[PDB]
Amino acid sequence: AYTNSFTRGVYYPDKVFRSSVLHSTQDLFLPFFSNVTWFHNPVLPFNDGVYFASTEKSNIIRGWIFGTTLDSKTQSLLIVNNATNVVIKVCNNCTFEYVSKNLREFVFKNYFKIYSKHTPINDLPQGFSALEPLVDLPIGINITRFQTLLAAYYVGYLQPRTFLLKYNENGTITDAVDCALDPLSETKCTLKSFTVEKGIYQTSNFRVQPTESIVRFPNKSTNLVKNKCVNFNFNGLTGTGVLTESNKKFLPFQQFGRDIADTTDAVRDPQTLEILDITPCSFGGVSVITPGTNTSNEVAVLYQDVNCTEVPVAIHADQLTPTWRVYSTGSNVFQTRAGCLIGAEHVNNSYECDIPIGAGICASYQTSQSIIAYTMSLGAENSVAYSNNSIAIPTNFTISVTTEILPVSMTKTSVDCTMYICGDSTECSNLLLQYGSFCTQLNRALTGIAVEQDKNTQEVFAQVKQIYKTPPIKDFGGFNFSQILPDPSKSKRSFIEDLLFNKVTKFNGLTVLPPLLTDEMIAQYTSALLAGTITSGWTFGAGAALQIPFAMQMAYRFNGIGVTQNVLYENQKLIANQFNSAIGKIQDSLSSTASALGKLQDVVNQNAQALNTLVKQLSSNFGAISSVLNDILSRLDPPEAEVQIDRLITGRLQSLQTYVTQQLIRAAEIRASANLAATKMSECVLGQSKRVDFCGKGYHLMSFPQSAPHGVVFLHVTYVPAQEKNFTTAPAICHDGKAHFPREGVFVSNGTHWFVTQRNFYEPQIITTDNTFVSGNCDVVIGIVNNTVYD
Amino acid sequence: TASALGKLQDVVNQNAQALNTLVKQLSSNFGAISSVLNDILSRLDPPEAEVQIDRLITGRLQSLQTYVTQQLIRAAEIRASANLAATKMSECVLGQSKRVDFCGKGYHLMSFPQSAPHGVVFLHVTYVPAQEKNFTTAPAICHDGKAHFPREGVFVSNGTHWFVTQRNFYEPQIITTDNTFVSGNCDVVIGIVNNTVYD
Amino acid sequence: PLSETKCTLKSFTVEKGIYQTSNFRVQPTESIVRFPNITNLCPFGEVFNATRFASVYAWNRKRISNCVADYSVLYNSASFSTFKCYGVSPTKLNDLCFTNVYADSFVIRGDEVRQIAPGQTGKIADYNYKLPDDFTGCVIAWNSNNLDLYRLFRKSNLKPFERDISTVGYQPYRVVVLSFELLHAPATVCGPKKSTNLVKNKCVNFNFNGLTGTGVLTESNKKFLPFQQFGRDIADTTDAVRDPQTLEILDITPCSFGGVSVITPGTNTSNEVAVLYQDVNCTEVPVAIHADQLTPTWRVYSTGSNVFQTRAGCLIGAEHVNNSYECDIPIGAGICASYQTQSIIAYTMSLGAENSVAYSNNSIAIPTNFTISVTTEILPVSMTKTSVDCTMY
Amino acid sequence: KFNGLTVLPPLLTDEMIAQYTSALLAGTITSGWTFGA
Amino acid sequence: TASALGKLQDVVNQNAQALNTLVKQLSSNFGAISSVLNDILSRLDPPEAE
Ligand SMILES: *[C@@H]1O[C@H](CO)[C@@H](O)[C@H](O)[C@H]1NC(C)=O
Ligand SMILES: *[C@@H]1O[C@H](CO)[C@@H](O)[C@H](O)[C@H]1NC(C)=O
Ligand SMILES: *[C@@H]1O[C@H](CO)[C@@H](O)[C@H](O)[C@H]1NC(C)=O
Ligand SMILES: *[C@@H]1O[C@H](CO)[C@@H](O)[C@H](O)[C@H]1NC(C)=O
Ligand SMILES: *[C@@H]1O[C@H](CO)[C@@H](O)[C@H](O)[C@H]1NC(C)=O
Ligand SMILES: *[C@@H]1O[C@H](CO)[C@@H](O)[C@H](O)[C@H]1NC(C)=O
Ligand SMILES: *[C@@H]1O[C@H](CO)[C@@H](O)[C@H](O)[C@H]1NC(C)=O
Ligand SMILES: *[C@@H]1O[C@H](CO)[C@@H](O)[C@H](O)[C@H]1NC(C)=O
Ligand SMILES: *[C@@H]1O[C@H](CO)[C@@H](O)[C@H](O)[C@H]1NC(C)=O
Ligand SMILES: *[C@@H]1O[C@H](CO)[C@@H](O)[C@H](O)[C@H]1NC(C)=O
Ligand SMILES: *[C@@H]1O[C@H](CO)[C@@H](O)[C@H](O)[C@H]1NC(C)=O
Ligand SMILES: *[C@@H]1O[C@H](CO)[C@@H](O)[C@H](O)[C@H]1NC(C)=O
Ligand SMILES: *[C@@H]1O[C@H](CO)[C@@H](O)[C@H](O)[C@H]1NC(C)=O
Ligand SMILES: *[C@@H]1O[C@H](CO)[C@@H](O)[C@H](O)[C@H]1NC(C)=O
Ligand SMILES: *[C@@H]1O[C@H](CO)[C@@H](O)[C@H](O)[C@H]1NC(C)=O
Ligand SMILES: *[C@@H]1O[C@H](CO)[C@@H](O)[C@H](O)[C@H]1NC(C)=O
Ligand SMILES: *[C@@H]1O[C@H](CO)[C@@H](O)[C@H](O)[C@H]1NC(C)=O
Ligand SMILES: *[C@@H]1O[C@H](CO)[C@@H](O)[C@H](O)[C@H]1NC(C)=O
Ligand SMILES: *[C@@H]1O[C@H](CO)[C@@H](O)[C@H](O)[C@H]1NC(C)=O
Repeated sequence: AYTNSFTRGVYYPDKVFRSSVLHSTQDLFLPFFSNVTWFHNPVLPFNDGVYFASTEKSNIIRGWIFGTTLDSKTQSLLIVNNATNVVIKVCNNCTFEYVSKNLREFVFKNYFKIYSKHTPINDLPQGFSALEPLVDLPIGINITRFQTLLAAYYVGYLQPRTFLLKYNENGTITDAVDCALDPLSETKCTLKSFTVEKGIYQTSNFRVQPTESIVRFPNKSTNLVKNKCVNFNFNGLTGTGVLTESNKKFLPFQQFGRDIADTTDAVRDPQTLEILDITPCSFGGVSVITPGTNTSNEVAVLYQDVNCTEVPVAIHADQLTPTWRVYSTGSNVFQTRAGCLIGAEHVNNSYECDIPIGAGICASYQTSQSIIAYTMSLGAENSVAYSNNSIAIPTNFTISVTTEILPVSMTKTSVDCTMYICGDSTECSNLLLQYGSFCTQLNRALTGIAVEQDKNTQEVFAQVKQIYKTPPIKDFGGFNFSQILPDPSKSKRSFIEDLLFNKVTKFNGLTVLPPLLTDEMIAQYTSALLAGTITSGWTFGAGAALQIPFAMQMAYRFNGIGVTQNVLYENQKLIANQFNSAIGKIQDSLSSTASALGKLQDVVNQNAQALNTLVKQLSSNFGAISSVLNDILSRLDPPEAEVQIDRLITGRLQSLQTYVTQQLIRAAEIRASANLAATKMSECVLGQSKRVDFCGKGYHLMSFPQSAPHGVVFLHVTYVPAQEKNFTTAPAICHDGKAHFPREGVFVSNGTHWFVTQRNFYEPQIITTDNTFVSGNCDVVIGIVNNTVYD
Repeated sequence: TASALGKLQDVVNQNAQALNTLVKQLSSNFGAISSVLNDILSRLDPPEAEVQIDRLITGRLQSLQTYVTQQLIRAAEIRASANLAATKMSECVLGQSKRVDFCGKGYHLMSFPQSAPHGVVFLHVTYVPAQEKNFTTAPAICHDGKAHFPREGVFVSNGTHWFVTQRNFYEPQIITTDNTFVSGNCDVVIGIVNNTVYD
Repeated sequence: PLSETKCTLKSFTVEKGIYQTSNFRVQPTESIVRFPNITNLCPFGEVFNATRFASVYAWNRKRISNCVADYSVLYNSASFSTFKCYGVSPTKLNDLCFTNVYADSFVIRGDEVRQIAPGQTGKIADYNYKLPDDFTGCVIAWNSNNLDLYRLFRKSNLKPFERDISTVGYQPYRVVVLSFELLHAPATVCGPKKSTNLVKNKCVNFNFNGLTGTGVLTESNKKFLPFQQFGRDIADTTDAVRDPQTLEILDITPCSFGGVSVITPGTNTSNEVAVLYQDVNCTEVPVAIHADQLTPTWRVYSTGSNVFQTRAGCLIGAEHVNNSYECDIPIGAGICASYQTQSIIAYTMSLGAENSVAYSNNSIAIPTNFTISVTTEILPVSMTKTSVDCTMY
Repeated sequence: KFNGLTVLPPLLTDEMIAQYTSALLAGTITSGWTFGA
Repeated sequence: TASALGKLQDVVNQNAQALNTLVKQLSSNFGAISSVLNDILSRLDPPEAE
């Protein structure tokens, strides 16, 4: 009888307290969802370590016996528990002695370590319970078999498997992940987290192992094997690859062929005058494609650059868990240009890309729900009804507000060079003094980056000479502006600014310098810019601020984009309502989703990852006897302590140099982004921009700035036509033998009558010498149309 | 003012300091018994001179790599600055720019180039209003039940009379059909006022 | 501080600004050694003075724990021909504390004496007795010709620390190897080091079972399990330690440190400076700046009436001013410093003159005049074409 | 690919890039800047 | 003509040259007595092979 072990049998790997930390350890652990034999007397082998489970209340089981032969000729160990006493012996010829409804778990491993746990239960239960160490017997005995002294118990065997342990605030293990259970758990272990976001993650490395070794010597030699990755040995040079027939013709005195980069590609075998190619056997990456962890646990596996029929072989599929073997076969394979994709159903339909794979292939979690792989769709097919006498003219419009987010600055991290490399060590400092001024160079570069961050922030935000305030009367012609104007009733930031700020959320020589401008000052600058823009248009940026009603400012903007002011003057209420609705939609989207500020989240995550890597680089030996400078100094003499300290110094100096170089490149990127943001605030906010798609999609009317953690957000108010109608158009109108052309507009016809209308809004007008101008005769213009012109 | 050209002097100082650090890096032992190849070779046999020379080679190669990486980053920054300068020469100098604050504060009239050590200097001539006056304004004018809007400018009032003026300079004009156009009626415009339009 | 700034800048003239000159550090005040109170003398007599030693192919092994070893007698004894230690220095045995000791004793020939070392091969060093490449211990060899079997061969080379039993320079030399266990475990075999008292809330140099360090020891409320001896943080660094003599958990906080910046105007203007101690309270500034070991001029910038606590650190030597002006020398968190009536003043930077535009729905401001302004813009274009001959360099 | 070197294919194929450019050309020819606005 | 599209060809050449240099760097001894890992392992002892 076999029973599923669920996820039980996890003990404490070491005696080190940990709290609120995810720690990955490598030791002998019971595999998750394994099979344990159920005995309902028998002698069983020990292997590496034994997990014992008992479900009893009457305490039938009393002890254990361990050994090899269990009858003389060796030492056998024995444990017996009676009443409130426990006796352990290695018996005579005794060399050791020790005296010290219910589910009891025990773990025995070889020094003999015994971990124990006791729980109440009401059929192995489903749950988690860590095992605290209880017994450590200094025996040094070889055990390969054991038996139980007494009616039902479970026996399982431990294996060398890596686990990711989760510690709570009180130091008790709550959850764990078996890194070799399935691709999802491997992804969790690689990400060092229990939650995985949607996407593709490169987790593993796949390589074909050699199957046999062949040696060929000229007249101890073996027979050559073709079409198999083998460990060959021709003459004097060794290698691993696949030997196949080749059409190359070597010269009689030549034995090997080299590629352009000094790489051997063909070899002539010594026994026979034959040339064999050498191709490396398959290798590549193994990536896991998953949706959100809380969405589904289904995953797909992609093996880059491998034939899809050789995936099961050379991946040790037979040596992996049965859970992983699902992702090697199953008639659900798909050979793409990137590689063989297993676990995703191929769909002939095309949708928008969700998770890219390569060569136009995308995967998604769509309909039962399963992973589907398809070819990405470039968009909706369209065909413009083009003709030489038809024009489409809009009759309505929509006011749309879009959002753009740009990073501006970073966190000013300052790394104490000497404290990081040789912290609290005079000998280490003296040894480091021989390396010149690398340390001063690193400090200077970091200081330059820190100053550049403040320069970026000042350039982006400090663009207004004075501080402007909105009047107490907010009669702005129907426009609300209350969502973006500052709220003094509470850090006097606006509602949207608060949403943005809430959306995004010191030792070994590492420090963080505060920015020169505080969030309150940045909010003050943004409020001044908003007040100036609302009250004076672009006059505040051109010079002294000149007040103007907001309706007249919007009329200015429409005239600038090419629409007459009357459109605003008798569509004012509709335009104001559309603007208010757009602002409300922006607020709702910001309050709902959290991926809008991913541009700033990426910068924060990159900086945090770099800092964490720098911190973790201090635990490496770099070839030394230990990674602790104090331990090296207290253990070794100066003649050898110097060598160990030199190794550590070289490693840590290399780590610091790498960190500084990466920080410099990232700072260059952030400075470019800050320059772009400064230009956008100068052009979109302080004026009206005619550049296409610079200040959002559509005809840009205006823009509003907001401050976000280490960045600026632009709300781009634009004009977009909505409904269009067909009309018949003519390049010119012939009235009295002279061609007529419109001053500003197009000629259109509803079927019987001809009018002149503006480009971006349908407004027919009587053709008149005030609307048109005369130029030339009617015999030159192609497509002229006879009509009359009013006078 | 001596510190007017600090942008170019910063580049000069950075390059000079990098070169000075690279030169001073030759005085470091890097773990060897001495920083002089000639002294090492004259004092020691090839078996140990090899170790000393290897230490010196490693140190000096690391110094060169650091210097070259810093120089590459600085060169990329200078290339970005040169591209910006070329764009400014094309737009501000060879034409009139409508971009705000691209060619100086104010309404950019024109610009002049001058040379400087490893740099270019732009003298931006711009227009800036100086003195401003208050006026009463209306969105449109009612004359005969029809709304009149200015062709180019705004309506202003000195207290009793209504004129039409351009945006950036006060120049009152008689409100006529030459500078006003008719569109719509008087019942829809918000804030319309009553006046006369001369024919 | 001004002369220190000059020394760091390698110049006799210092431009106006704030410069990073030196570093802040609190020196330890007390030395703490805490060892278990074990009076059991470690029994090395049964290992060293034993009359009968087993053969080389059946080398005798003994395990030592729960004792206070004294290697000074063995080191000072002249009865040992050679005493070679590899992972630990001979003189640091008296100070270091181990967990377990393995004593392996046998008898070999003088030629094979040199073969008892890591990374060695031979008749005995490869087919009879092996040592790990990272062996940590000491080998003691001495002749016994005046005081008082080799294996031929086998199938292959036995793995280190494995014993298999199946089926002039010629004088006998007794060889005893003491291998120390350095695994992650509570220390058990210590040396004869006298323990001291325990002091808290002080920057001290502690020593818990050989775990050297420096920091401030404070009582913590961590829920340590009975088998847990110490704790680690997110960065895998020691955070709490259990007292070897008392079931008490002590939190370790490293002694205070930070940066020291000097804010000065031009030397042509004034010789007065201000000092900023980054990320530290103003209470610990004088006690750790070594003022009573520094020059009398350095004592001025350690205390005084002009002490300002800012978000960027503690500012000493600058007078706080309620008014706000344009920034002159930045400090952090909106704080700026300047040289004005003169002395160094610290204030909050001003963002500009306040203004309110007289907005209304029927009023417009129109210019009547204008001005023509010419402004200067400077952009770098190129650098110096420097080529360095790497081979000749 | 001999010593751990791999070349990942681009997500967008040459045919897809050509389709983008053809759509842009068709929109420009038959509509002007209205398709972009 | 032939030099019209040199901008893209320069990028291709730079990438190819960088890859070629990276692969070619595997033939250098870097101070060791041999550049072949298998030869070093089969010819030296672990104390020096390390
Ligand atoms: C492992 O256990 C499961 C569940 O009890 C069972 O279905 C399966 O047959 C077992 N495996 C073997 C090899 O018996
Ligand atoms: C324990 O003894 C068995 C029986 O010969 C043997 O096969 C095994 O290798 C031994 N294990 C150890 C660690 O000595
Ligand atoms: C942790 O300890 C605290 C004691 O303050 C207790 O309230 C809490 O329930 C404990 N949590 C767990 C998971 O044991
Ligand atoms: C080597 O010996 C084999 C024996 O069968 C023979 O076939 C082959 O031709 C020989 N090659 C040379 C080069 O002598
Ligand atoms: C996402 O997954 C985490 C992990 O359990 C869960 O706590 C969270 O509620 C999930 N999100 C949603 C919206 O359900
Ligand atoms: C992969 O293996 C199949 C085996 O049927 C073979 O036909 C094919 O040529 C191989 N290569 C590719 C790229 O499919
Ligand atoms: C999917 O499309 C391919 C064309 O490449 C076709 O051969 C196949 O029959 C289609 N499958 C289905 C289920 O329609
Ligand atoms: C334009 O659309 C709005 C709604 O978006 C609608 O209320 C209005 O009536 C439309 N105008 C015309 C002329 O159709
Ligand atoms: C603006 O919108 C708010 C709701 O967001 C509303 O309470 C208010 O009355 C509106 N008008 C003004 C002038 O604030
Ligand atoms: C204009 O006419 C074409 C063809 O008659 C038609 O496809 C198109 O939809 C029409 N436009 C509108 C706005 O209806
Ligand atoms: C448009 O083209 C058609 C031919 O397709 C031609 O008959 C007609 O005259 C043309 N009209 C104009 C206005 O060019
Ligand atoms: C316009 O009138 C307001 C109302 O007090 C005043 O504040 C402002 O200074 C006036 N404008 C000018 C240019 O004087
Ligand atoms: C301006 O607002 C006032 C309300 O205080 C109103 O009476 C007046 O008609 C408005 N004038 C214009 C031109 O909007
Ligand atoms: C006995 O052991 C002691 C160490 O305490 C040593 O000094 C002495 O030489 C030993 N006796 C002999 C005969 O070696
Ligand atoms: C000796 O150490 C024990 C802990 O092992 C402690 O309880 C006891 O108080 C100590 N006694 C003295 C005198 O130090
Ligand atoms: C200091 O400044 C004054 C002008 O205020 C100048 O005359 C003098 O030469 C300067 N000192 C030096 C050493 O240059
Ligand atoms: C000063 O000490 C207090 C507690 O006494 C604590 O906030 C922190 O350690 C220090 N504060 C600052 C701002 O450095
Ligand atoms: C002036 O400074 C003192 C000293 O901190 C402070 O208590 C007081 O509130 C300040 N006065 C004003 C008006 O800020
Ligand atoms: C305009 O300003 C200039 C000086 O810049 C002055 O000479 C001129 O009289 C002013 N004109 C008016 C109308 O105020």
